[PDB]
Amino acid sequence: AYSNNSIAIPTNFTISVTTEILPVSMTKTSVDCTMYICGDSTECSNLLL
Amino acid sequence: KSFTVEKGIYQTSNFRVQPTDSIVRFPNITNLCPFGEVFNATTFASVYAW
Ligand SMILES: *[C@@H]1O[C@H](CO)[C@@H](O)[C@H](O)[C@H]1NC(C)=O
Ligand SMILES: *[C@@H]1O[C@H](CO)[C@@H](O)[C@H](O)[C@H]1NC(C)=O
Ligand SMILES: *[C@@H]1O[C@H](CO)[C@@H](O)[C@H](O)[C@H]1NC(C)=O
Repeated sequence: AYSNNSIAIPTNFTISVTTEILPVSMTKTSVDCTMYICGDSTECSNLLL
Repeated sequence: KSFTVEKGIYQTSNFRVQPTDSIVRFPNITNLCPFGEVFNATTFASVYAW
């Protein structure tokens, strides 16, 4: 309800508490180069070389 | 893959426990297949009636 001589002033107030969730980190992982590809095989490790 | 390593903690792999024994386990069959009897037959077959 806009007017050029009218204003609205709040009388009361409410105190509200909100929640915000933010990821910070993820799991750390390691991979074995040889045991994933040529697991326990001298021939396959030689080929992978 | 370097002759010098810096300070820190490094993930190693394959701590070189290389096997040194080889074993074989086979069933108890001992008689030999009759390849000589199969190959020694007087007549084998016709190709259309193999
Ligand atoms: C704007 O204010 C004037 C007085 O200065 C008034 O006459 C006019 O009606 C007002 N405009 C509206 C849309 O009410
Ligand atoms: C503001 O709201 C509270 C909660 O309803 C009420 O107790 C209080 O009287 C209100 N204040 C005014 C000035 O209206
Ligand atoms: C076929 O069998 C007979 C008797 O068992 C033997 O005398 C002959 O030498 C055999 N043939 C061949 C090619 O071994």
